[PDB]
Order: sequence, then C-alpha cells, then structure tokens
Amino acid sequence: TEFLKPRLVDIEQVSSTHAKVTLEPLERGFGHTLGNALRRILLSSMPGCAVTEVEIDGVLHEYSTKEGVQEDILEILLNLKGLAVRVQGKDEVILTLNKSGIGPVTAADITHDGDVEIVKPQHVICHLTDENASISMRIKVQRGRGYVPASTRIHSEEDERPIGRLLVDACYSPVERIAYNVEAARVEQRTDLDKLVIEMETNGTIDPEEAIRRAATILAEQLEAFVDLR
Amino acid sequence: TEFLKPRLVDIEQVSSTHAKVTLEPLERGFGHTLGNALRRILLSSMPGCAVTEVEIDGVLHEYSTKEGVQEDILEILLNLKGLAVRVQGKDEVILTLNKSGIGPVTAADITHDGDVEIVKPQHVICHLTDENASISMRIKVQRGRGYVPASTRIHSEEDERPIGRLLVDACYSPVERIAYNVEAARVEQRTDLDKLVIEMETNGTIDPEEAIRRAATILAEQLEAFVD
Amino acid sequence: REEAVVWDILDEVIREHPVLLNRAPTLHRLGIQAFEPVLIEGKAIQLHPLV
Amino acid sequence: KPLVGTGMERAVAVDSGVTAVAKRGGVVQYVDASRIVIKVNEDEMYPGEAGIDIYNLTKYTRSNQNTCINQMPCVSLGEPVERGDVLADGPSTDLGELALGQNMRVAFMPWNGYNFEDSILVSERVVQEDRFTTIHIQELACVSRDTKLGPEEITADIPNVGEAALSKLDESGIVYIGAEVTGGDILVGKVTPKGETQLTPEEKLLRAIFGEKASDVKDSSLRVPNGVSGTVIDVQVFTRDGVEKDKRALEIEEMQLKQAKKDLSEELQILEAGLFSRIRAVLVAGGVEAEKLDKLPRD
Amino acid sequence: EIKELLKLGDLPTSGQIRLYDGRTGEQFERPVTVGYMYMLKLNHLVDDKM
Amino acid sequence: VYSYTEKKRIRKDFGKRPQVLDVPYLLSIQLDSFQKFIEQDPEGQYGLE
Amino acid sequence: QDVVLGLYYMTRDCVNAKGEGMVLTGPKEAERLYRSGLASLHARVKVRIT
Repeated sequence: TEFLKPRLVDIEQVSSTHAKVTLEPLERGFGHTLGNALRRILLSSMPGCAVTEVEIDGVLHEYSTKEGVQEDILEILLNLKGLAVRVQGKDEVILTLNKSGIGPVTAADITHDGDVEIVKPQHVICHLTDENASISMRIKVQRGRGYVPASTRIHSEEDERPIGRLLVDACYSPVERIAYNVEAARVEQRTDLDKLVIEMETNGTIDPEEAIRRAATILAEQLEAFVDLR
Repeated sequence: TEFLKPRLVDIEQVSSTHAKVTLEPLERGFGHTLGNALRRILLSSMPGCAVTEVEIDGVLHEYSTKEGVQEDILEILLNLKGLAVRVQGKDEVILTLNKSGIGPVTAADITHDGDVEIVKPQHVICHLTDENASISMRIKVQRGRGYVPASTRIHSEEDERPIGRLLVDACYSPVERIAYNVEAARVEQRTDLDKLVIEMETNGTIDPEEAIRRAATILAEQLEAFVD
Repeated sequence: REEAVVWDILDEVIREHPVLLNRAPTLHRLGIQAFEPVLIEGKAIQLHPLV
Repeated sequence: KPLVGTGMERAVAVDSGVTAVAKRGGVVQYVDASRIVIKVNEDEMYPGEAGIDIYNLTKYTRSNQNTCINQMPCVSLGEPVERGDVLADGPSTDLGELALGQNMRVAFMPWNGYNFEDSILVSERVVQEDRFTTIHIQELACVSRDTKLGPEEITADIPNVGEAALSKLDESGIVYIGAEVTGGDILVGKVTPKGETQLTPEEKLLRAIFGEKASDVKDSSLRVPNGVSGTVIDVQVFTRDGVEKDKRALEIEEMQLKQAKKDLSEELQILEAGLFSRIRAVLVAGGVEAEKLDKLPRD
Repeated sequence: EIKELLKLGDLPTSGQIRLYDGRTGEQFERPVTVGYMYMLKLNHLVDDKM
Repeated sequence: VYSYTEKKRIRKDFGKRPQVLDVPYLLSIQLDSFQKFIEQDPEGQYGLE
Repeated sequence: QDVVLGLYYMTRDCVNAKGEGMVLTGPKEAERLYRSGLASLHARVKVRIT
C-alpha cells in the first residue's frame, strides 16, 4: 500500500477577487473526489461578513424615503448587502456612516474604525443630491456562514428590536464563484500523479490561502465522526 | 462559528457482507459531499488481493476445453476472479489446485498453505464429470488497489508473459457495491438537515464497518498537509 | 403560541394515520386515494409521481 | 429588462402611461426620489408662464391586485434630455423598456424527478439575489360602527389581552408607524357593547370565589390575517363629523397639514425660481446690469 | 444569424454545453441546452392558495 | 442618430422590413371616445349635444 | 415521462463505446464499472446471471 500525501503548492493571485490555487501531488482519482467536497463546503460554509441591521435617521421603515436621497431605502439596503467587510477581533461591529453635502457616498466616507477593513472603499451606497442633504446611520455588520434572511432571524427573535431598526437579509457567503480543474501535474519522473487547480472568485472578504485551510479543516472535522465511532 | 457534528446511529448488518449504516444528523449539502467522497475512494482506490494469473496443465490458451470439465475455461476463469483470498504477510503468492474424479470442485481442494486463508471454502469452481478427468493448476494472487481488468494490464505490459499463462481480470476492490440515499433528516426545529443512508456490499474478507474507517483514513491522511 | 412540543404531538397522531387526497373532477374512484402523510415545511402538498 | 424583446417593449411602456415622460425637454435641475424638476430649453418655453416643469413621482402605492406600484427616477441631475425621454420608470419598466420579469440561466434537462411534469427546479441563488420577491401592499379596514347596544369605540383598552399585543399600540389604540407584525397580532383596538347575565349555575360559583369582575366588551379589535406577515407602510384615519377627534387622528391630520404647507411652499418657490431666472435673461439682453441686480433683493 | 452570434459569444453554436453535476462531480454524458430565458412570477401565490 | 435614452441603451433589432407607419397610440379608443361624449361642439352631434 | 426516459437510456445499446466485450461475474460489477467510468451503460456485455 502506497498512500500519497498531497501538499499545498501554488497560490497565485491574479486579482484581489480572483485566486488560483494548485494542489499537488494528488493521487489518481482523488482529483474529482476532493474537487467536489471542496467546492460544496467552500461556498456554503465559508464564513463571511454581511450587513445585518440598520438604523437610518428619519427612516421608520424600508419602504419610505428621505428627501434629497436618490436611492429608495430598500435599494440602499441592497447596496449595503454588497459591501465587502473584513473584521479582525470582534464578531459584530457597528459602522457609522455620516456624509454631508452634494456627492456620492462611498465606503471611504464611513468613519474608519480600527478593527475594521473596508474591502471595497469605492463602493457606492447612496447619492446625496441636495446641498443641505445630510445622511446619517448606524449599520450593523456581522460575521456569518451562508445565508440567513431577515425572516429566519425574526422567527426565533426574542432579541426585541427598537422601532426604526431595520433588519437586513444577510448574504454572508463571501464566495461568489468557484470551480476546479483536474489536470495531470509535473512530476519529474512519475507519470500518474496530478494537480488540482482551483479557480476561485470572492468578494475580497476571505483570503485565498485562509479559505483553503479552513475549508479542508471543517471537512476533516466532519470526517472525525466516521473514523471515531467504529 | 458553529459546526454540525454527526454520529453513528444504525448499523443494519443484515449480512456480514452487506451492511447498511444510517447516519444522522447531516448538515445540508454534506449528504452528497460526503456521500460522494466516500463512494469514489471506496471503489477505485481500496487495496485488496485477487487472482491475477493462472496456469492449468493441459490448458495453454483460455478458449480451449479441458478433458472432462463441463465448464469452458472462460466460465471457470470468471468463477475464480470472484474467489475471496486472505493472505497475511506475503504480497504475491501462488496457490496450487489438485482435484480429481467425479464431482464438484470447491475451494477446499486448494493446497492449505499456512499463511493463506480461503474465505469461501465452498466457492464453486468446476464440475468434473468423468472420474478419469483430472484438474491441476497454479493460480496466482497479488495484492493491489482498485480494479484492473485484463485489457488494461495488456496496456502497461512491457512485462512479457509466457505461454499457458492465462491472465484474468483482477478484482482487488473488496467493496462490491456502494451507494448512499439522502433521505430527509429534519432534526427537531431545523428541517434543512438530512440523513445519510450508506448501503454497502463488501467482499466478505473485510467487514463493511472497517471499510468505512479505511476510506476516511486514506482521505484524512491527504488532508494532513492542509490542516497544517 | 406554537412551541416545539406541539409539533411532536402532531407527529404522534399523524403516525399511522391515513389521510385522503382528492382531485376534482372525481373521474373515477381513484380520484381519491389514501396516504400516510409526512409533515414538511412550506405550504405546498407533496404528491407521489406514480399516482 | 428582457434579453429577448421585439422593439415593441418601448412602445408598450410608453403607452401604459404609468411611467413619467418629459413633455418639453431641457436639462434636469433637481433630482429626488420623490421630485424630478426640469429646466426647459427656451425652445419649448412659453413666453407666458415660467419654464420649469415639475414631476412629483409616486412611490409604493397599492394596486387593485394588492401589487406594487412604485416609480424609480432614471436619469441624473444635470442631464440634458429630449422631449419624450423616460424620466421615471413605472414598476415593471426599465430605461424605456418593458421589464416584465427577470432572466435566468436555464438548463433543459431531467432531474431526479424534481422537474417531473412541467415542475420547476430552482436555485437558492434566486433568493440570495432577492429576485422574484414581491412587494404586496395589502389593505385592511377597521370599522367602528354604532349598534343600539351602544356606540363602539377605538381605544388601547383591551380586556384579557397579552401586553405583547398592547405594547405596539399608541394611547389611541393604533399600531405604530413602521412596526413589523404577524398574522393574529392586533393592529387596531376596538370595543363593542356586550351583555351577559347567562350565568349557568357553575359559572356563578367561580365568579364569586376568585372575583375577576366581568367587564362587558367584545374583542372587536382589528386582527391581522392568517399566516401573513409584513410591515405597516402607512395608516389612514377618517373620523365622522359627529363624534370628536381621536388623539391619533388629530396628530396624523396635523402631520398631513404641515405636509401640504411644505409641499406648496416648495411648489411656489420652484416655479418662482424659474420666473426670476427668466427675468434676468430678459433684463441682461438689452440692459447690461449684473453688479446692481444680483445683490438687490428679489421681490 | 443566431448561430453566427454564438460564435461572437465564443460559445457552442448548437447552444449546448457539457455540465458537471455539483453533487457527484460526474459529468452528464452529453451536452445540454443552457442559456438565458425570461421568467415571470405570477399573481398566483401559494401564500393565498394555502 | 438617436435620443439620449437610446444612446444610453440600444436594443439590436433583427427586423427585415422597415416599419413605415409608427405604432399608433394604443389607448386612443378610450381617450378619443370619452372625449366625444363631453366635447363642446355645438353643431357636431356627439354625446350631450 | 422521465421514468420511462431513464429506463430507456439504460436499456438502449450502443456500438463499442467503452468496455465492449467485457465478461462480468454478476450484476454488481456492471454498476461498479459505470461508476468508475470504465464502461458506458450502453455497452454490450456478457454477464453471468442466475
């Protein structure tokens, strides 16, 4: 019996969004085996950040609209869902967006807190039309794996929210796209061995490297069950 | 961050060869992730021992008929592919068959040879019709992983073979059949969860349960580099 | 109110109970058939393909 | 917008008339998600009135079907546009075009009987993107009638209710603006004349022992429909002339008051800005004065 | 002309592509017709039909 | 040449024959008939008249 | 419909493809072969069956 230990080798980053990761040496057949498991767990179980909650001033509910503000409330919600967020220590942070005057409100305009990294500072949220137009809010950004909407949270929600507080459907999963290409890999003499090539796109949030490790990790952890109890 | 940890539940070992194992509760999507990973490795990569080559005396090519044997060589060949071998230490061994007269050739008629155990002593081999008819041969078993048919051996065969040496398809994989049903698990409260029903037919020598762990093992070892 | 307990009692009653499914028009007697009902999330009834 | 149209998709929307269309052309002076104001070119400008055209948009009104009727502004402030350009889109309308629905990557194939007989298999990604999510603006009416049993009243006063249900109500018995509730939850409080006295033997016994002195009143209070949950987008109050103003009614009719004021002041001053702007273009063409005028008062 | 444009999309002119099953990783043995179609959600909501 | 909105978004038209008459106002029937009912036209025999 | 189609797919036979003229010890081997991609289901075969 000759088992093969496969090692993490190549970690190219074409863009901040896109990263190519090559894994050799893969024994024959396990190209596909790993390809699938990886992918599945990647997208569903990868912890990411997303806007969870919002209090906007002069804003009672998602349907109405404030003066001098181009976007509707719901639409601004959509923008915030899209905001790519990197949190260091704490799990739930309250970002404060305060902008005045005529201008397009980008993520940079948010007051910049220490433990937070804004992945897409250029990301628009809203457009302030009127010169006297003033927008303030407190937006809650949480960590989470996969997708939990407003309606799931609200069901078991003993967490009684104040009036005006606007829950957002949480698009947590930072993984936007991911596929694998199994291609036979350059062994200086051996033929049959292959590399796994992962083509991967995310919204900045998770780093390519860390993604890999944590994916394989949880996979392994789940494998515990079978090996352990008989 | 919250995981979902599964435990072993039902262990329907209806036969020693046939064991269904029911598994709950499984996080969504992992029914097929795990179902899939298991299956692939199970069949294509499971190390085992099987009949590879054979020489029967008076039987130089595999399409001929031997004196007094009802079955054609072809049928006898196929019977022997299926024959279940337990060798302990040795990698490659050559067992001898000597049987005579009228009646049923069973695995028992193989020469004992200490270290090797015949898992199916009553496996059908040949029907010998007239008592004048004598069957004698040497069958070779090798240890190896997965399945390699005769035509794929012919592929990597710079290793030239003698006359009379009738190669047979090697059934190394002790996993005979495998599938997983993903039926609705609905654990209390959260419904999205699912069940893994793992139906397995193994090849007697190795118990189905052990197959499980061996799979996870080999997979796990791969996982080594990445956890680190 | 509707707590976890409620669902369990429902489970026990529904266990081994047969329920009738009907489709109009009642073309023939098999326009109504009996089945063991299995609870699911959602507001949609699930029907077996064969029938 | 539909990937595959016919050329008719512009026309359809145009005639539907639920979209807002520019009737002069010129340059957009002010853009609001509620107000689109445009400065016309002197071309289409009447030498009579002022050249400022005002289009107040309507957001989220209820259709007969309980569906969504919302207008989104298309163009941007300071954009030069032509007569018959699409300023603000109606509901199912993109920049000029009919946007009936949404377009997805479909794969024609049989699945494990999930697509059995014209049945549809679909991705969670659809919900992730929030496509095919409907806004339904549902209407309910709470009626306070007068029986000879006594005139019914709207108050927060609701015998044997959980204070969960009481908590969301104002002193008038009206649900709070913007509160999100569920089927069965109480929206508007109402009390109705009862009349008991049918104490069959056993009942009298217990009434004596524990007390709980029965106050005559039915549970007329306004329940939400079954299995339905959404947000209160707006509330309306119509009090008959006979009985005096409700607290909630008075305050909301006062809200509407200042609404009318603000809007009307804006109206006057927007069109006044157009007029005044025009006079400067008139006074400067044949009387070269921008020092003296700019800094003199306007009226 | 549709075929002609499918060359400009750099995609198969027959409009079929080979698909990989996300559960198993097995390909479907033959290509299938994929592409964008314009879908609509009706006024008929299961919410009411319940 | 085209308007500002068409310049913003063209849709490619595979039409082989040139539509000579422009699509008529689709709601005309309603508009024009109701108009006829109230139309102040002393000699014209329409509605009220 | 679909039922019938799947059944039809499996039962239908095809020229060579993979693993034409393989001789199998029982049915379970068939499926093992398909699942490893060492044989198409359309492939003509000799199987030993009771």
